[PDB]
Amino acid sequence: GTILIDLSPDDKEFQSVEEEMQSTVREHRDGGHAGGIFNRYNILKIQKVCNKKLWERYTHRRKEVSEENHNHANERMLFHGSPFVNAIIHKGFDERHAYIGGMFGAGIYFAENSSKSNQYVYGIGGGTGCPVHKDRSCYICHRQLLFCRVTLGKSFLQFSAM
Amino acid sequence: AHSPPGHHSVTGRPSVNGLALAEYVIYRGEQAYPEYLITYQIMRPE
Ligand SMILES: COc1ccc(C2(CNC(=O)c3ccc(NC(=O)c4ccc(C)o4)cc3)CCOCC2)cc1
Ligand SMILES: [Zn+2]
Repeated sequence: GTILIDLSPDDKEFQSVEEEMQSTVREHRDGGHAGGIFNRYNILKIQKVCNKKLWERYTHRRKEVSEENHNHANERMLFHGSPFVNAIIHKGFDERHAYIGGMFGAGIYFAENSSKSNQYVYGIGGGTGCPVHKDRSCYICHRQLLFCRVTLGKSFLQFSAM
Repeated sequence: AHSPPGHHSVTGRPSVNGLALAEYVIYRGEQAYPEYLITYQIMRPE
């Protein structure tokens, strides 16, 4: 069901998505160990993900949540990085595959820092890094993140020791 | 795993590092839509 529509670098949408990527990079306490060492990205491609069914499933739920929360979906745009990205664009997100407990338990994780999502593209802690070079700081191999529309509803506030 | 009762998600907010932004968790696939696929390289600092 999913089609991917390539956006052109002078599309305003390409530009605002890239700026959100670039501007939400921070330093990490592992000094780069998981996600590698960098201050910015080289964006290679941005594709709009279009799946009528996943969209309808999303908005239907968005509406339920909104009604439970004084007509406030609390919709954000957030990064997701993991090895599940190729499956997710085809099947949508599936909490049944999101069973590993993180800082905030089992579930589907998103980040405001693109660079945080980048730590997970090759697995937990960066796994063994890129498939080709086994290098968590690989500057050659292509990475993929998703920039997602996420319904938070009434969000439980969990202060972290981080 | 499920949302704490009476919530639809969890916000994981760093209390120590002031420069770190929030992470969030949801427990239902339908509460997110993967809207953009971004392919990129990280760049070696100068
Ligand atoms: C193996 O690489 C991983 C990378 C990151 C994770 C963590 C976050 N995991 C997730 O965000 C997550 C894991 C799996 C999914 N999977 C799916 O949505 C999904 C749909 C269809 C398929 C096959 O998977 C969606 C989200 C686990 C908690 O510790 C922090 C990160 C877990 C595993
Ligand atoms: Zn590599």
